[PDB]
Amino acid sequence: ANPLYQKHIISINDLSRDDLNLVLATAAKLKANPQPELLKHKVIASCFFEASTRTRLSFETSMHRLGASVVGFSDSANTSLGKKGETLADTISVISTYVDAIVMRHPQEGAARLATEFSGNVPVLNAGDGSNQHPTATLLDLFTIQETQGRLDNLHVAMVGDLKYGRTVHSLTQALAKFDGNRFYFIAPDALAMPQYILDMLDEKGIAWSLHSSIEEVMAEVDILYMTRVQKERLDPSEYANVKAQFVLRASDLHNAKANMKVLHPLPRVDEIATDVDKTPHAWYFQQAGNGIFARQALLALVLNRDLVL
Amino acid sequence: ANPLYQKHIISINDLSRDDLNLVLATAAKLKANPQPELLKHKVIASCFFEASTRTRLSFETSMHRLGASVVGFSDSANTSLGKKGETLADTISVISTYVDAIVMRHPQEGAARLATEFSGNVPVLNAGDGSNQHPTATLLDLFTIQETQGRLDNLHVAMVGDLKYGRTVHSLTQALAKFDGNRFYFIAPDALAMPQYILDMLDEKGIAWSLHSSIEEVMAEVDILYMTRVQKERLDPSEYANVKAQFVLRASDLHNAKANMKVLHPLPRVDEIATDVDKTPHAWYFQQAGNGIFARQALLALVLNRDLVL
Amino acid sequence: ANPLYQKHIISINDLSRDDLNLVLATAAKLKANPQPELLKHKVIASCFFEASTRTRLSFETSMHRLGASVVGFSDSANTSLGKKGETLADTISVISTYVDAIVMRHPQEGAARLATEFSGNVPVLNAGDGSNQHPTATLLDLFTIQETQGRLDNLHVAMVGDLKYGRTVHSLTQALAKFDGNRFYFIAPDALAMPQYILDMLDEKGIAWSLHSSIEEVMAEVDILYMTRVQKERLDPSEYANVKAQFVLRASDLHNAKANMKVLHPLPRVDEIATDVDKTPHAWYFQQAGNGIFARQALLALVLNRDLVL
Amino acid sequence: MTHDNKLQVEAIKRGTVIDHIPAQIGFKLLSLFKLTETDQRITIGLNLPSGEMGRKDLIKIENTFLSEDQVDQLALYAPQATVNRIDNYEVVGKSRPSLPERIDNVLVCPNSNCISHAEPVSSSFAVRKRANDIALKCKYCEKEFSHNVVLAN
Amino acid sequence: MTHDNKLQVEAIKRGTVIDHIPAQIGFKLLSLFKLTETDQRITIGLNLPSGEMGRKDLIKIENTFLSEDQVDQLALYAPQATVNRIDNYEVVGKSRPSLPERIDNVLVCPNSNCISHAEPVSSSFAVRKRANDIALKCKYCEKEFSHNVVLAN
Ligand SMILES: O=C(O)C[C@H](NC(=O)CP(=O)(O)O)C(=O)O
Ligand SMILES: O=C(O)C[C@H](NC(=O)CP(=O)(O)O)C(=O)O
Ligand SMILES: O=C(O)C[C@H](NC(=O)CP(=O)(O)O)C(=O)O
Ligand SMILES: [Zn+2]
Ligand SMILES: [Zn+2]
Repeated sequence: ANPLYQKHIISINDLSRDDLNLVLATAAKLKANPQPELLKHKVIASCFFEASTRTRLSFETSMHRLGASVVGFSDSANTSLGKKGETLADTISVISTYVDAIVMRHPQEGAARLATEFSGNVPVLNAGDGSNQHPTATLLDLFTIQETQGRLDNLHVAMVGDLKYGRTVHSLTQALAKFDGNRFYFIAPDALAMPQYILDMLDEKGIAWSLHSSIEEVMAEVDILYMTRVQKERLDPSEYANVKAQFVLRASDLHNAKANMKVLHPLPRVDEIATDVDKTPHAWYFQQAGNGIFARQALLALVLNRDLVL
Repeated sequence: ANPLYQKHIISINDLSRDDLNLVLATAAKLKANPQPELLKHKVIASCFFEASTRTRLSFETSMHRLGASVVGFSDSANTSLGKKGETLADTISVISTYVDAIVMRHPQEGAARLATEFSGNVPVLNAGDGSNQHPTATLLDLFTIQETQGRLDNLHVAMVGDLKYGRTVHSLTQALAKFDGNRFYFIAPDALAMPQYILDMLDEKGIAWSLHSSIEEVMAEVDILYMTRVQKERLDPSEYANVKAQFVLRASDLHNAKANMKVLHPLPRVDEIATDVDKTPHAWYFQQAGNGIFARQALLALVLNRDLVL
Repeated sequence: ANPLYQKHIISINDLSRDDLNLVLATAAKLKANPQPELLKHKVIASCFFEASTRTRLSFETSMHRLGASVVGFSDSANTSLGKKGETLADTISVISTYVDAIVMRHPQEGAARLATEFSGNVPVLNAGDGSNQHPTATLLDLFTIQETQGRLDNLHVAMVGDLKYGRTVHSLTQALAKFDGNRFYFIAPDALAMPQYILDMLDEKGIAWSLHSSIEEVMAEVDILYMTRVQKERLDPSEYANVKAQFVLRASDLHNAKANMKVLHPLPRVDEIATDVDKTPHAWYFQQAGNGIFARQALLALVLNRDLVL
Repeated sequence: MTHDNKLQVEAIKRGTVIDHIPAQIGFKLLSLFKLTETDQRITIGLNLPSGEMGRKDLIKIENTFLSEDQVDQLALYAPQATVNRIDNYEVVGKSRPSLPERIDNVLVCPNSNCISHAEPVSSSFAVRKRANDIALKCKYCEKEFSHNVVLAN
Repeated sequence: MTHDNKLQVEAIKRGTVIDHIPAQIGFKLLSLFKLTETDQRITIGLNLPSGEMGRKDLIKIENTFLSEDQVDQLALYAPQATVNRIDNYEVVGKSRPSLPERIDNVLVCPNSNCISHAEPVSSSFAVRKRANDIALKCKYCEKEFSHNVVLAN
């Protein structure tokens, strides 16, 4: 049985450099030679209690690419939890007696963790829980990062935007901290700064990080420019001053750009990345999006299939 | 004819030091020598297009005390400007063919000035225009400052709270700058700081003013502590971080205060003044409120009476 | 000074039998001998924080009949308590520095009592506080009962409808219990039964009272049939089963009624009294309404006049 | 002076000693009486035996003497209690809680629509022995409740 | 064998004796760990002196036995305190609260958007000696807080 078989995938904080490398290697093999019936006869629940376009659609497309079947809801409004006052615990209790695995996105932190406590033997894959974790996004970011830089060790990484609420940067920052020699540069407004627990984790492992007021202040020494969106829907009223993006990336800003440096964005982007960047050789967010298919097929293959894909 | 006979009271910036002194002197007389018929046969329009309790009620009460008739509306929802799309210019044009004077409070700065251009000979008294001017408020504050300090010169005055949106402090400051040797202390959040146009004026007149981050810094020097309410209805979403009162006055903070210092507030107060301050010799906001009757009778008397002999 | 001079009229429970008799006697005189200037130079605040037609209008009409000036608001939506978050205590504190008396109707029980603690020497007349007391209503009912029966003793009175939420019947009952030999008949749905605190009081005084499930049971014994409206705005969702009138009076049910029995109702009536009852010698609700002018002038006259000689 | 009847007994010079506190009430009075503030050698005895009376709680606070009202407010939560004023290891005054006419501040009116909640004023109820339970009338909404219901503040 | 200074009876057969609890703590420990909701005899001593332990606090629960689990959870409020195992008057055991790795059911996650507030689950925090203070990490939302901002029940 491979390491991640029947394992819950809630937080990157629970995985190891090994579990990640495994996922990516598998991701690369599946991208190379597809396996149409690997998950034949499996039924997966796709439960999104929060909005989604890529995560849900890529996830579900992946389930089909592997021959699995999909049941679920894209909005909780018509679930009994939405109209009959049912608790999340009971929802996950009955659901876990119908399907082989559960993929869920929820508006409250810890929702995925909560599910594992009532999912019996059925695994739970966290598609996003409030502002906490977002493992499968990170898994596709790493895949994309390695695909473009050749490695995941010793990289100069800049994360701009809402770091406080960006569940993507929370996961990603913890992932890259499991590898060596990665240099981090955080560019976010004060009210939306990276949480302490992440910075402490960084200090402990002796990883180097520094705050910067502008993109240009680091544009020359970054391999990956990870742009994020302001988590408008999660902001407190007292933070509405930061609803608009302070750091907008424009093509002209990529002049002193290291030739190998790519620009990433978990998406969706609002106005933090001008459309002109779209046709510069540095933009890679749409390629990145596409990789979600391989990283998500890989993840499903390992959790629902005992033997390391042959 | 007295200086103010038939004049429009729009902005304190249009009144001189002598005009102000004339209103205070008169207020003093009416407060001790009532004139129940001074305005018999006059009809005054009380037009409030925005909420009010003290200003409207005190104004209409003053009209009755002086024997005038009141006509008007406390909510524009049922005027034809509210349900039929009529402009403000037309509202003022017809209303001015019915009444002898117009008291008006409006949500947008400049509404009163505009009215004077459409009211013909009918004088307009500005009861408040957005965050601009609040003339009659300043008149009652001056009256109140003068009766508690016996002077309007060489006073140490501190203005606390939302100074940006506070029409009350905008008018009160331009007034006190018309007297000599007054020292201003401005304590407010950066976002709600005192407008620059008013400060340029203070400098222009060589008036001493300074900023402070706490009330405790100036408590033992002020003769008047002017507390204001955060103008929530006027705040910009990007300023919703300042709705909560930053500087709150409690009874304890009054220990090292001059024995003659009075705590003033235009009202209403939300949480900026603890109610325990109410029972101290310093609390004077309610006395200040009552003085609104005298300041406003005086104004009405001077504007609608060519010659006044009391 | 008369007994009521400057007193607060909050709860019938604070007035004695002689106080009530004084108001009725005076009402009798003013109804036959008008005093157009009895209150010349007084300004009264009419503050209704809840809907009203009879009470407010009759009260303000009475003020004008007596030569007083009226000031106030019929909707708290445009006061600063409504748009600025001001407490009721502060509203009453400043208003009381403007006017000579305060008439107030509020949605919460106890609002009037509270006002007396913040109004200084200014008397407060309770025009209705939630489902508690309705003093001036009871005064006009007493006046009306007395002029139709020539007495307030040994009357057979039936109170029908919502007795739980009816401040009208709460005050009317405590009043009639101050006289001798009155017999009460309570006809109401169990959920809207008469509060226990009032019944304990009836027993305490050895007053005869009984419950009945229909009007027909008592029709041939009552001198006064007091019909009430189901207090829908005060009902609890768990009581929405009683919004519809349970006991409806039609013209036919009046056949075996005493020739001298009058049908009373505080108004408005919804469906509890068929309009065909309107054309019968028994219908007296509208006469009762008109009597509100006399009962309320008397009260105002007695509270604002030290000595009254009519 | 002397030595109590039962075993585990605590001694003091001057202060108050509430005795006969009903079971599961001792720790409560300790709460809404803010006795735990006074850093004076306090002594609490929970679930002590009470002869034929079963089990009692008992509090002892040195150099502290209950307020001019607390004993009356103490009459509600524990009527059958006794407050001994002990000066110089001796009971220079023994008292029994008496129901006051009205009780102010500590209680919260059960009527939700009572104005006493929203506005800045101290509550107060008029106490009145009824038939076995104490009846409390709100100074504001004028409604009367059973102290049973009211003691859910 | 407590000490000496004016007598008063105070000794028990079996049970536990949490000793050396700092000031204004004995009350908290009584509430948090519901160490009072029991029929057993308890005798709380507040402020009673103890040398270096100037104004210490003391709690004695009769017939009640803690556990390495429980005792450790005290290391979060009264770390230095010593738990004495008294069996048959004889002090058969003597431990000291060491930092536990996780607190359950007691505290409440300060993050309002934490799933733990809505669903029927018990709270839980991983304990960690950050730097100056102890950091608490919610099992669910995964956010950490100074052991000081975290509240409980
Ligand atoms: O929305 C973001 O910017 C962050 C993150 N974005 C995504 O996962 C991409 P999607 O909403 O299309 O599934 C999320 O929380 O959904
Ligand atoms: O509203 C304030 O806080 C200050 C000032 N207050 C008043 O005028 C009191 P009112 O609105 O009761 O007449 C104003 O500008 O409206
Ligand atoms: O509303 C009722 O049915 C009874 C009574 N009715 C009135 O006061 C009539 P009005 O609201 O028109 O002044 C009341 O308590 O409000
Ligand atoms: Zn009440
Ligand atoms: Zn949490």
